[PDB]
Amino acid sequence: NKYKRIFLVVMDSVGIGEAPDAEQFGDLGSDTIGHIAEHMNGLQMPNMVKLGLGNIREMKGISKVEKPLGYYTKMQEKSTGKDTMTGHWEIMGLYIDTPFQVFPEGFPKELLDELEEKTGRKIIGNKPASGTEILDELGQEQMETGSLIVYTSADSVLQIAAHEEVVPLDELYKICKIARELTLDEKYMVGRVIARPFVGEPGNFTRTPNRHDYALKPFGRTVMNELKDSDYDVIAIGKISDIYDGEGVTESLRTKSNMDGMDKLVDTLNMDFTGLSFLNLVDFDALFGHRRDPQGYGEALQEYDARLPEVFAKLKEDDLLLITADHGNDPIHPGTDHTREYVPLLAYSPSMKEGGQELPLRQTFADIGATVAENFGVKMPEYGTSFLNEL
Ligand SMILES: [Mn+2]
Ligand SMILES: [Mn+2]
Ligand SMILES: [Mn+2]
Repeated sequence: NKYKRIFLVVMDSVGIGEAPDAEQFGDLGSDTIGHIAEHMNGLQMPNMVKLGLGNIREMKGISKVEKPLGYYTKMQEKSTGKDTMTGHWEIMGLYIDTPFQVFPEGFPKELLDELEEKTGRKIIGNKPASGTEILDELGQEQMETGSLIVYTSADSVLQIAAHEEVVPLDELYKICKIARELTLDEKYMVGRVIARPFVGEPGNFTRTPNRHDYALKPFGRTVMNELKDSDYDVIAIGKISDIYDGEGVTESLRTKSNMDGMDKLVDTLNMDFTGLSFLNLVDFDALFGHRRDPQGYGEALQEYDARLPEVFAKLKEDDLLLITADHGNDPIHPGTDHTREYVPLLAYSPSMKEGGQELPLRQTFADIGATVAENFGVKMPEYGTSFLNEL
């Protein structure tokens, strides 16, 4: 193996400017890092700069350097959708024709009608909402009527809330499995069905730890599957395991924040493994992009950058570090949805003694999977062109 360990970091939703097909998605003008850099009056990201972020594209506070630490370029998304599953599935060697849907106006009547017909229960709510808002609004009616609170977020999810003392857990889970079958339909294609059980009384409702998720498996066997099948380590950090429904994962580390995510990356740097360490830093997307909060997003980016020098210090000669994103989510953009953007790509190993150079633009996110697969000598994915030999 050219590299004994590869650390792949997805900075979730950290896009680097509208893609060539951005207009199809109503994403003209979108620019995640660039708009944040403008809002911050110059983003402070000196370590990403040293890696060559500005060499990809110069933005306010983010300048090109003469001798970047590693190689740099950006990636274009080939799959139809701009959702998380699509992006991560593509990263790991797939092509996804059928996009996952989001529901800012609630779910179609046809879907809810069939869910009622199959469960024998009424559905109330049907809108984007946080767990707190929806329970305070409809938790009491739920208790009194035995109906299901169906809701969504800004992402591709269908959430079903029911009081544990009115609707038994096992019944909620069966109901969610029914919902999961019905949403395997391109008209209503949801990334994840989530059981949201809760307890308490009006004005004092709390969601319980008895949450269960029903995800779809990736539409094909991934590079992670092949690594795992060839006895390599695949260490998933944060929401990575969930995103792939555990496929190809040998170990999973749960995280609570971006800083916690970097702590777990550091933990894996301290592990004697051979294979892939795969982190998702989700806060950018969940807390800032979807909430159209450029200030929070800017701060989170700076907090993330400040953690990087410790990572640089722990990388060995036969380690490779990959930093990318899975789509854009421009916090100065209409609506609550993601943005169709190029993603940055930085590829760094301390073995790169004279620094890096520009890579050709990656025409699919699967170039990452392909590079990973070639490095470890496993079956190459159907999609993607490895840049391993360029490094
Ligand atoms: Mn848009
Ligand atoms: Mn994402
Ligand atoms: Mn999202």
